[PDB]
Amino acid sequence: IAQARKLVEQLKMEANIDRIKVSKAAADLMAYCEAHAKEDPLLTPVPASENPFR
Amino acid sequence: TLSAEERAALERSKAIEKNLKEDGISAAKDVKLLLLGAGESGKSTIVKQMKTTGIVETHFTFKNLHFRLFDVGGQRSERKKWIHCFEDVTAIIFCVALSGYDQVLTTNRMHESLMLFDSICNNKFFIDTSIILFLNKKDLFGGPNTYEDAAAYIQAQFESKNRSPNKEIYCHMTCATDTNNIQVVFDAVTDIIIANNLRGCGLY
Amino acid sequence: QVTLTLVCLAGLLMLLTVFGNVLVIIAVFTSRALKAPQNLFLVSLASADILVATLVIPFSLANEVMGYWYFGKAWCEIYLALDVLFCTSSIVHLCAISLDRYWSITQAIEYNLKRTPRRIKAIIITVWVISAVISFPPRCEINDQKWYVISSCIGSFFAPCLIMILVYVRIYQIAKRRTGRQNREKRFTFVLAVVIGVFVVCWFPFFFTYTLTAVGCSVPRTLFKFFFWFGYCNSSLNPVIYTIFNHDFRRAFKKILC
Amino acid sequence: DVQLVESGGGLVQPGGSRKLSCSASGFAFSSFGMHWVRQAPEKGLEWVAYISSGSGTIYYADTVKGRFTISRDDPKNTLFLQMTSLRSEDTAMYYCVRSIYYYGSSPFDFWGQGTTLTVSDIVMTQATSSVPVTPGESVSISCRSSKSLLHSNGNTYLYWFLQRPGQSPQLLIYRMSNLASGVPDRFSGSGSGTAFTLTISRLEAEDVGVYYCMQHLEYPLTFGAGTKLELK
Amino acid sequence: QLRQEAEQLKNQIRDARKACADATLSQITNNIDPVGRIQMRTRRTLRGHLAKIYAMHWGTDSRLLVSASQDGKLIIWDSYTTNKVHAIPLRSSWVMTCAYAPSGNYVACGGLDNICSIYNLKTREGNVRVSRELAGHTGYLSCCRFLDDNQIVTSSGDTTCALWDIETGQQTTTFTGHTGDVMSLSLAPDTRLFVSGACDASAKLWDVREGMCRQTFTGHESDINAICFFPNGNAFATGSDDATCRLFDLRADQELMTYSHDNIICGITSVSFSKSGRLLLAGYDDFNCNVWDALKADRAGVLAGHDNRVSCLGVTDDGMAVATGSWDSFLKIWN
Ligand SMILES: c1ccc2c(Nc3ccncc3)cncc2c1
Repeated sequence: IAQARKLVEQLKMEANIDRIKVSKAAADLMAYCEAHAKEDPLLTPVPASENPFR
Repeated sequence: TLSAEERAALERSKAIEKNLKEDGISAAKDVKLLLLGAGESGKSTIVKQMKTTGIVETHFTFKNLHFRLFDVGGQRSERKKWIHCFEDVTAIIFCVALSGYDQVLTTNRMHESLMLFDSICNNKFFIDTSIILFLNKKDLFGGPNTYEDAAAYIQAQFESKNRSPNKEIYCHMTCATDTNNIQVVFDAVTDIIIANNLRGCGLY
Repeated sequence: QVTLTLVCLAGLLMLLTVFGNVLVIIAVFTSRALKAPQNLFLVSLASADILVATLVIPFSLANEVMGYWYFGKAWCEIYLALDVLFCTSSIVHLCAISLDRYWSITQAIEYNLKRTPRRIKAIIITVWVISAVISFPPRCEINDQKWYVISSCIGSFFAPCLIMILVYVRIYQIAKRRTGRQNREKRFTFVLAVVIGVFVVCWFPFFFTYTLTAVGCSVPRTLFKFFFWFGYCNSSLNPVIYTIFNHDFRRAFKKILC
Repeated sequence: DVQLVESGGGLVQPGGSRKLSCSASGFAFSSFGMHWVRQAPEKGLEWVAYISSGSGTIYYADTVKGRFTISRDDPKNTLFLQMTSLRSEDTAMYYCVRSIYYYGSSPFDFWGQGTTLTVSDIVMTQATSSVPVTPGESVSISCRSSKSLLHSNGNTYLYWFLQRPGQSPQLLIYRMSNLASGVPDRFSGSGSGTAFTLTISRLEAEDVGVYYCMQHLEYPLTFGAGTKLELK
Repeated sequence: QLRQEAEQLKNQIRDARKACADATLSQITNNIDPVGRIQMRTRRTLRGHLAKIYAMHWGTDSRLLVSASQDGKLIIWDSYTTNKVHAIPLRSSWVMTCAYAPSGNYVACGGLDNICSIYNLKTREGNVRVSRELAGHTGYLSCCRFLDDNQIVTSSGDTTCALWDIETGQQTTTFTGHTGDVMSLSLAPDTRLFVSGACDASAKLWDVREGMCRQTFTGHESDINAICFFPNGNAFATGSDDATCRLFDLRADQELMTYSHDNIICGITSVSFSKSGRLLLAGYDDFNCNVWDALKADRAGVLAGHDNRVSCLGVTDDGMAVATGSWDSFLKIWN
């Protein structure tokens, strides 16, 4: 009885989203990835110095 | 070349290696069993003969064996997600009630128990862990339609669900008013250990 | 020439041991599910046979081509003693593994409670001690006496071989009584046949001659060296016979190699 | 509550022997390394002995090695120091110290009371033995090491201890960058691999006891001379 | 009639989602050069456990990591030197989660006890002690994370997410808007909001302050087994039981691009991003792990050194190493 009411209320709540463009999201992800790419040791291997694992 | 502090830290880390190794050694002599079945199909009475809200670890001993019987009845979730958690179990005690074809719980309880037994016996994790069927509650149980022949047919129907040559199902029949359900489990576990040691020898 | 080729063959044998047993050593320790207290036996056995190769197979090659040793008898005495020690360690390790398997099939629960790495290490220590105590006490001709030879033959091969035969016959009959059925029957009878037969064909001809020439004049012409090298071939084949039929060992071997 | 209490508070004839037993109840005794720290009628502080968590790692001060033997038992949570061949210089009041060694742990957390008794090696110095300073003013205490105390692992095994007048000392700073549990935030230490300095901002009338510095690179542990603070 | 209204709402929300799907993250990043093949070697192996391990979590210092096994043990490994700081013995062995608090003082664990035992690591007594035991769940407790030194978030097999409170032990909030089970959750760098997985092939965006799911993502197929935000907390890569890692968006409210390879048909059990976010390491039900370029959707170096299913992995806070733990009871540090 009330389960359907809760579900439709939740759907109504989820429907109201600003919903930015997917292109802007991709641009933001690329910008974050490239801006912090220099600081990533997984992405760019570091020498024996500044690498605590040896 | 380790410092005075890091040498003591390594000494501590190596001293809690020994404690962990001893804990693991002392937790391998015992034998683990996983208790499963239909909805209250003789589970409670059998557990009583052997001796929160999730597992119930009955912790008993018999003839120097240490049985750790894990009862999973409080788990209302899917069995798939936590069934691999019991992969390294010695045997699964499958409790089934003979007075189940009369009841319906659409499909009768016998059909549901049989299908669930098939699903458990054909799980990829339990392809080598044996099943101990307890055909309990046989007093209310009563081709030929006599007690013994129908009971043997039910035993055969349950036992036919395995399809591996290294997996053995042990069956037993009880009135739920006896003290033999520890001896049967002990004998079955001895047979399981014997088979496991045989397959460890390399000769099947 | 004739001699050099022989050495090449022995070298191959060398590599095989130095390969296979090391595989065993890097299969027992690296794997987790395989690390049971019962496996340590095999480890020691593997270790033992590794040693024997790297310690007597070259020197044994130095013999039978030169009239005598290439140095003094002081090294020769310890070389013979160490050869006896390692071969006896291998044979009695096979006997100890067989007894472990017997006590693991019969009276399973009592031994399972008694099966701890402490006890396994104790048995490894005692088999090494018994091999040493029946090894060290007495050209570089093989040890030929009237009393030590018979005792060594009895207590190094004949007793372990008899224990092996009895244990594996008992396990064979237990497995037969306990039993897709025909396939498993053929499988385990084949495994038992391989184990006991390879052990016998590798060692029994040698000890049988060494005890016959001990108290008899029927000395083999030139196949005594062949029996000696089949005795070494047992050490070569040990890291496969006792491990190829174990599923976990097969998985470890395949993962490490391929 | 957590505390360590001592037993053998008695006079000892020169050239004799005794046994000091200390009992601890608050913590898990079996999981702590234990030390012993001497004193004198003078302000001197000096290391004595050490026993590890498993009692398998024993060290001593090289000035007395072979005269004190250390032990401990877990069933009674009691640490023993058997004193043999007592000289005149052995007079002190012996502190018992707990110290657990793991990454991020703070050794020398708690110092129990002590029984007063009556009858290379890294060296640290503290030139400013007396610093008469009024409350409310920042105070600087400097300790100097003879050997570079910055290990290659990135830590600097320096310890700064405070002692209230007539009380057991409590650890103030460990590795000159971390404050012990319960130490006021106003305390702050730092320094290079050779010189060490505290910055006690907002000095109060409670922060008056004498300060000691300790190196911990090597178990031949050496304390530094105290820098008593007065109200002049 | 409410079912029809819900169906209409689903249709309109999916139409709105499609209306904002001009790019698929593969039409973009063509000008971006591909990452070179990442070669990763087992720098350190942590061979202390004795059974399957189901979780591990890095401390804030990126040097200590806590792992839960079926031996019944939590172990706090010193990652840099492979040392065991703490060996916490659990009351009940069946544990399937871990959580190392942002402060190194608190740890959590519990998988089938319905309770997340909270252990205190900095105690005057010097031994690790169970600081709390939170009992409000009726199913297996799949995952738990720490927001602060108290106030943890847990997800359990009873289709609920808790947001416990350590000091009181009571349900501060409850997240009951979930149709299926939940298997793993991930909290943002700013703990204002988190997301939780499912067994109905969905992921929900829970708000910690006010208990509700602001967004739902049902584009996935079979199951969810792990979640992890993109650093900056805008795109959580999801696990999978059908070998299909995907990363959605908190703002676009839709899947960006699926990561799949016809070679491997298995089930992810753990996903964690790299520090910068280029890598999307995922541990498969394929006896190994994998490295996915988070922007080119391509593959990278395969990290295979394990003997059983890889159950957990986490990239350090500073993004130096990526330790993985599998059922072979071996935690391997990868750099
Ligand atoms: C007992 C056991 C081994 C012996 C031996 N060891 C080898 C080595 C290679 N082949 C055959 C026998 C040599 N001599 C006497 C022995 C007595």
